[PDB]
Amino acid sequence: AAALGSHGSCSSEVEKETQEKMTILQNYFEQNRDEVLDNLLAFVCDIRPEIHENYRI
Amino acid sequence: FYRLKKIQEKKKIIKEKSEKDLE
Amino acid sequence: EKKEKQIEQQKKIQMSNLMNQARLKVLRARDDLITDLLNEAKQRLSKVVKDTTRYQVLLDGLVLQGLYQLLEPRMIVRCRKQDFPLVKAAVQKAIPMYKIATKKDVDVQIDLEAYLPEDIAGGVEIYNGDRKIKVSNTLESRLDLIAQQMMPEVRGALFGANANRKFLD
Amino acid sequence: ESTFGYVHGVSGPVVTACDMAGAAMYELVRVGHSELVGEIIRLEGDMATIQVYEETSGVSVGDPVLRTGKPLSVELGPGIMGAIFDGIQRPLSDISSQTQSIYIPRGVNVSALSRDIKWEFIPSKNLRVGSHITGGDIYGIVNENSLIKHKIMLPPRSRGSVTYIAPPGNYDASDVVLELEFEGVKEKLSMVQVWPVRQVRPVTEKLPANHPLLTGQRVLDALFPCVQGGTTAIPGAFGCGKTVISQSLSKYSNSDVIIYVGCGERGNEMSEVLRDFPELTMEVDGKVESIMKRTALVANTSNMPVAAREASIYTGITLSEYFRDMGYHVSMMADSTSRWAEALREISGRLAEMPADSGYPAYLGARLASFYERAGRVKCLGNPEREGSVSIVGAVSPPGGDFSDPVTSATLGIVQVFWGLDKKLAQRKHFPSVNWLISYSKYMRALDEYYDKHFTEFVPLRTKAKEILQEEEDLAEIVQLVGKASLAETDKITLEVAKLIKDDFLQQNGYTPYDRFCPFYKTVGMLSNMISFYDMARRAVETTAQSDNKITWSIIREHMGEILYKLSSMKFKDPVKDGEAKIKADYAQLLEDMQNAFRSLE
Amino acid sequence: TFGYVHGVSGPVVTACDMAGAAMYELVRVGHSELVGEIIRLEGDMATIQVYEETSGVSVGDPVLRTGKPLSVELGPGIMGAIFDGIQRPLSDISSQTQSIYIPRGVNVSALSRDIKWEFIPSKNLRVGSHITGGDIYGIVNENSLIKHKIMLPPRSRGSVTYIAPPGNYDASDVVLELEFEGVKEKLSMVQVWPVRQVRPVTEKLPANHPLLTGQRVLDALFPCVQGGTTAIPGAFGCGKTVISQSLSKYSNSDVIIYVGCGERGNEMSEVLRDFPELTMEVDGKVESIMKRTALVANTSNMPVAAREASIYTGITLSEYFRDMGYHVSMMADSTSRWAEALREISGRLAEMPADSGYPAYLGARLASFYERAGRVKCLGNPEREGSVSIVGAVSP
Amino acid sequence: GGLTSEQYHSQVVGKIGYIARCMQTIDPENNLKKIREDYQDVLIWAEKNYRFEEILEASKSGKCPNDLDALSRRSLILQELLRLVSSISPFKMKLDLIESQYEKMKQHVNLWKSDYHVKLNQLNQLTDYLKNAAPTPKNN
Amino acid sequence: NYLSQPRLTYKTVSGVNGPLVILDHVKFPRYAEIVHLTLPDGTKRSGQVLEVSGSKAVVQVFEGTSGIDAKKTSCEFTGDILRTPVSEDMLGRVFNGSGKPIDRGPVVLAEDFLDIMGQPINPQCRIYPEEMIQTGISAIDGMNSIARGQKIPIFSAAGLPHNEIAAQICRQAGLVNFAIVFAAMGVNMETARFFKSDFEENGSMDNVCLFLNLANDPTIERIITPRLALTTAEFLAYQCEKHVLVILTDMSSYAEALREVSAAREEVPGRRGFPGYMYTDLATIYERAGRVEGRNGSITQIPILTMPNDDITHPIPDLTGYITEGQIYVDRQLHNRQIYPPINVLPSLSRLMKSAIGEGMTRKDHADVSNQLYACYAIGKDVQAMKAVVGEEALTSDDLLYLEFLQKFEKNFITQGPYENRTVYETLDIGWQLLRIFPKEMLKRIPQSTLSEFYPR
Ligand SMILES: Nc1ncnc2c1ncn2[C@@H]1O[C@H](COP(=O)(O)OP(=O)(O)O)[C@@H](O)[C@H]1O
Repeated sequence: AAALGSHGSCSSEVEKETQEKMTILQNYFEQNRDEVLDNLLAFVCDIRPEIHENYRI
Repeated sequence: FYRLKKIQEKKKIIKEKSEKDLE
Repeated sequence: EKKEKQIEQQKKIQMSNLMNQARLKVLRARDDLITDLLNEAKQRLSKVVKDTTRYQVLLDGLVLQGLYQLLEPRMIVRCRKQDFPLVKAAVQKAIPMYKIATKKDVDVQIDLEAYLPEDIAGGVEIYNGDRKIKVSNTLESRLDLIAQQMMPEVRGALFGANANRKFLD
Repeated sequence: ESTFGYVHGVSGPVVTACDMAGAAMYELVRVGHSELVGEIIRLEGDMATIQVYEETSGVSVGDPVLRTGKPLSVELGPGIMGAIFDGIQRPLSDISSQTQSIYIPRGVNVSALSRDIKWEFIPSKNLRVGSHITGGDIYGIVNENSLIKHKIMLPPRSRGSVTYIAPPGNYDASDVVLELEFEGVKEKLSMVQVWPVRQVRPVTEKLPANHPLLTGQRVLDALFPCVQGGTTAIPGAFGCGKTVISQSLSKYSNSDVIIYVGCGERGNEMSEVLRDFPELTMEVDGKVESIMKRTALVANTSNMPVAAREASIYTGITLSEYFRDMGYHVSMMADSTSRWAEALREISGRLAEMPADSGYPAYLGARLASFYERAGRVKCLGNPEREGSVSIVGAVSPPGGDFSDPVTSATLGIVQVFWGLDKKLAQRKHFPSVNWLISYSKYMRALDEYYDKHFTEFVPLRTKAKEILQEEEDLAEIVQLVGKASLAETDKITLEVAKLIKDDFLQQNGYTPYDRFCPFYKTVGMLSNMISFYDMARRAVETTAQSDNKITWSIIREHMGEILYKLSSMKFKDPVKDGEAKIKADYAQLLEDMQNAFRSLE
Repeated sequence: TFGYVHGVSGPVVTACDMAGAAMYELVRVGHSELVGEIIRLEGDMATIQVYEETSGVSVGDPVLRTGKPLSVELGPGIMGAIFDGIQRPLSDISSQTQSIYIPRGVNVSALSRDIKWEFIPSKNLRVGSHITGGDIYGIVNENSLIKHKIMLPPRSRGSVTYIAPPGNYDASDVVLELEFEGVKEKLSMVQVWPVRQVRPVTEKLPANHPLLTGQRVLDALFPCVQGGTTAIPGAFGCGKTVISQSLSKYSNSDVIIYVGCGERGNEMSEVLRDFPELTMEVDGKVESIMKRTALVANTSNMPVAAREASIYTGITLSEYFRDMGYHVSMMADSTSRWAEALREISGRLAEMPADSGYPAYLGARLASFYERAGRVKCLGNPEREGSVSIVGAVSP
Repeated sequence: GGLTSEQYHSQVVGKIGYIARCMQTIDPENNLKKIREDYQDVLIWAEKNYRFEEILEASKSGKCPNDLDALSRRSLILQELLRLVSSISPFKMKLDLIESQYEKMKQHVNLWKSDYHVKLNQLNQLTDYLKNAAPTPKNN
Repeated sequence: NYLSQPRLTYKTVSGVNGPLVILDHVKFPRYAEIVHLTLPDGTKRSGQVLEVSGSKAVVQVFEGTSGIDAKKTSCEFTGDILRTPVSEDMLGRVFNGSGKPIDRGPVVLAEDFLDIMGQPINPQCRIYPEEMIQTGISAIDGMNSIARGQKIPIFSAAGLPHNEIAAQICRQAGLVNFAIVFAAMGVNMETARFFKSDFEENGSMDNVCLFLNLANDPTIERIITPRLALTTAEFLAYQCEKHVLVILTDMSSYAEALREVSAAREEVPGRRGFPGYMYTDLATIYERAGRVEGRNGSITQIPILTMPNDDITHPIPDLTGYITEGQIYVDRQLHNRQIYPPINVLPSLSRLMKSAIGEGMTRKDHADVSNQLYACYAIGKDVQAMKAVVGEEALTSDDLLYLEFLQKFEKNFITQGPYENRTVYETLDIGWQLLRIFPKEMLKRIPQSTLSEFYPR
């Protein structure tokens, strides 16, 4: 019974810590999303057509 | 076995080269 | 006492499983956030394709990029019906730029019997005349190809840099 | 003609290249946009096949293959000593210093000998404009290290009339220090020469080898001696001491310089050498100095590219032939000549050649022969006379621990010394694990003329030691099926002295300071005592078994048990703490103590 | 549809117009339809190792590719059947031909059609219901001992569009239809599965419950778990029949599979004579063990590929019954005869010998076979555990 | 080893649809309220007429419940209740007993190890035999 | 920067033979690049270009060639070699032999895309492994001590408890940051569950990564499995500066995958049909160990291998024995007598031990005590072999003492509980409690100073 009570307490603690970590992840995302999204969009749009370096003639 | 297998492969390659030379 | 050791071991295993599932919930949340960033980039591309000005510049790039990968003397370009007027112009600009850079003639056709799916936001796919070899320049493929390789920069921005990483070995 | 061809195909370390019309066999090439070194192993039309000396992962068809007209070659000159090089002569120290990374980057083009360093050059004074000069002439001495006067000399292919000679001063590896003219053509020489590694550096004559290469180890120096200029193998299973011996010769020998070739060896070997050799010291002229100042390392650790093993062997012998031409008594370690033979196996396999045994190519015997025959004592090339040598020590590593192995079999037919290491001794931690039954040296007749001078007592002792050990084996084959009670008392004495010789003479701990080195005067003094016990104990039985007053091995052991313990204790005498006179006096006291004890039994 | 024979040399047949072929796909070669497996492709041509004797195959003969690698027809009609190692029904070959021989190039379907079995559809299903691989869409009451749980193939999934009412059906009547991605699958009761592919499961469980044999030394001192892997030294004097028959007459197992990996002709026929006559008590009745076993019997002169495939067929049958939630047991009467067959395949493929002449992959072929033992949570929804216990005899 | 992603999510939408078919069979009337509440999260995805593809992509998106170790436990409890109620078909058990047996099974560590499952398998062994067995003293 | 150019995809499978798919018409084949194959049924597979020639590219397929089709197969050439998406977040996770996750977590978000082959650590920058690890096992910490960053395999007969010893090293290993990378090649699920369960039960997961290739997983992944593990260990030990312990399970099954590939490619055989290059290939795995200049981190390795037919001379233990620094041996001649852990010291040796012992690391007697334990144990086996012929009547009183030494040595020095941890100092105390069986003068490997300080204590 003492082990079962400790497991229930630990379950609450790890869930609380998980929701805290998920909040921190959401914050770093929302602080940076625009720059990242714009950088991927810049690289994906900036095609730069290239022939393979080993091509000859 | 390995020597004889490589000999048989080299003979197959010679046959393939001869078949190309007959073109 | 052997049963009590099994109770303590079960408690340890259960607390270990809790910590494992907690860690995985965080990692799943990271992957979902990176997935949401890539989906928002796919949505931004699905807005860019409405501007025929920027989208013609993309197709002029994507078509010539395809030609420069295949290098064959005959090629087939595949697009949606909505793209085709832009893609025809892109091919007509690309053939000159191709013959200049490669010093050789090419025949290029658009695949009017086999358009791309309407689910595609935009871009082109290019094939040999014999169809045995292809290059994929759909906007979805371009975004996945780059966004996979840029993932270290993406993680470093959306979660901060790793304080333990001290050398680029 | 185009200076480069193109990669046609790749298979591990072997690259086929098209547009190679007019490329020489064993010409060196740069392959790929990263310019990986490789050497032309075959020619097949307007097309070549290249043994690439660096890892080909990522090489592409149509990659440029630059030709050079150079064969595989080593820069020779100041700044070799104390440096560590890869298998293709690039200094691992400058690779680290330039790259600022723990890894060796693919295709690094770092110059082998540094050009920013200025070296102190003393011209040979006798030379002047108009003087005649030929290959191997020492035209100046560079003060490279406190130990090593780097004798700069004309390249062996060069000759002519001196047109300029630099005055005493400081110069780099690109500064012209000598200029010749021959047939009206000028030739400018810096302190660095390039030699094709596959071509033997010539000599005036290959002299007979007639002086011992004294080593760290008792069994080597005494019972199976190497000679300065001798060819030696150390065939042994894993974990036997083949590198401990290779290190112990390098740490403790009368060789003027060591070239240590880590060909295919484990990585921490080079780290252990670089850890120990700057801290360990010889003495010269009353000055203590680090042995790293007389050693060069050619690393090519087991993970570094398979082809570079061949280039590493040929690099280390080319460095060794260079210091041989300076008159230095060079010693060259090769940490596994079978890990070299395995690289010949692999390239031969990629080329799909027919194998001889265990997949090894048919030319393996000639490849090993034209390596060991680079050893010798020589009258060097050129004007001032020198008597330099290369002594080669190939740590053969037979697959499965079995000396029937083709590398071992071919090596044994080529070397003159064989220190066969037995895994059963190494398991027992009996080190050095040299098996005294199978081992041999062909140099004994040439070395007897040295022992008769410097150690006139020794040749009888060497002979008696081998005989006592042989008798112990010929006795053991009986005892193993009947028990020790079958033996005569002379044969108990033979077995017991063979145990003294096994456990206290032949055995030697290369780490503990008392046995870390063992000079020949310690070695002969130890052996003289153990054989003095044998001759006296044998005489004691043979003198008295004719009578009721018979002496026995048990009588000797009970009267002389302290002498047996003292005989075994002789290894603990330490040449760092104990002077030569002290060790000699103690060993003379044991001779007298034994004589008076045996005189007390008779 | 079919290519044409281009060349022949012993068992190896080269065929052309094979452009659509696949590596290890199974082919019917010649007008006699000899079985053969594609061992190589070289463009529009394939090299087929014909299993059966190729004598009389002609250039320009048809070469019909079956769309499938070597595969077992799973379904009702397995229980009490005897097959060779490539899954041909030896009792039906005899009864349909009235010959003592196996004819070269038998076409006979491995679960006999035109037999009708009582099928009950799983009463909860409806048109529009969701279904997943390994779901039980009905039961076939073939025997009093064994009720065959008809189930969706492991790769199949979708929405049910039709289900057959309670009634009598042969193995090729359509029993279920379902749609996924706008494509319909029509399902027979027969299910075809590649013999060298492990049948997937929801979880490979730890094995924990004993396979009681009813033998004191075995059940006490050396217990084998259900789902356990075990070996017996199969040799003349040893009495290997005692464990075999004891497992048959008493074991805590629901279905038993035997594999003859190329037994001696008489020794194989001794086994095939005995098992119809063995019986066990069930619900106070006594019944023949052939109601709960299948025999994958090969003599030493069966095609090499039948001997090498013999274990893979036996384990694919055993995994199929495992996925019904039956605690299967199986024996191989000598894995050494299977390894001789594997050695001969390797010698005909001209591959390098490893130890004692055996191929390099012998260790991984054995280990990947024994790894197919275990206890499992099956696929599909009815939350059923099953197992396969493997008793592979060895002949050192 | 394990399952391909298509197989894994297919097994999830399987167990969701099956829990719903079981729920409709154990309780055609919404009488087992406390039981039905413990499946409301999965039941919505089958009480709504979703296409198999829609529920599958919802499982990939994590909107459907999608841990198979959770769904197997949750489904096993319901099926062992349904096997109980079906194996006693001639006598409809009381609703409080049904929700009590459900709670006891929900509290147990592993039902296949439980004596509950042993007793229930013996009930099925008798019942399934008696559905087929001919007239004789033993069978009467 | 990123490879911006779009990947070509080829249907031009001009042949299939064994595990090889031979593409043709390929534009500038890159040697050892990775290709993603799509089979006719849409099944994804992966493969490495093992040879190139003009337009041809010989792709070895990891998942095998069964079902590859010369018309409907599509081969996407990625334009680059095989890379691992490494990160710190690989600790606490489980992956299959190809680096895909199997813990039902997401794919790894890469902090870097390290080349799976790594690079040769420059021998000038390789720090010599001087620091000791206590494994907690007396048969190791006494006579076979392991240095921080020292590669040293467990060699075992088949069926021996070598997995339980390697688990005990993971359980008890500590110095006299830390992490583990576990790899397994061709492990049965009954053993894979044991390692995964032991790490989860000991709560170690937050500092261990597992790569599992199970016995039924495609055999070619065994070749990349220990390389994925080591690539992750190089990230953790050099980019993050952890002390990493790498456990590689059944390098025998790795070497069997080499033998399979060579037999299928018809590469030149060495002994027992293994590739002639097997020493180089094993060196590409085993040399990725040890400390490096300016990094606090280190990669220790404990490879594990079942010696085939107990043959110490077999190519697997032989080539492993020529690369790795020292070998720990476990023996049926101990295990049948219930002596756990079954570590036979006599064939064992730790090459880096000579440096990892004495003052500052361990007691000053340790180097001498170890060598005398070897002498007494060995002479014990030698007089035992004599006794089996001539009987105990022919043995001397000292020979009976070497037999009593052997009995007391195996009972006290080797035998140790699976959760019993012994310090090196406690092990040396037990060492002297055995060496004290002989009179002082018999101890011919030990210096008189060491005897005078420690023999009477
Ligand atoms: N002369 C010696 N004195 C002491 N220990 C030795 C001696 N020779 C070998 N050893 C021991 O044997 C080990 C294996 O020898 P080593 O030469 O390193 O192996 P290999 O023969 O594989 O190169 C060494 O690490 C050392 O512990």
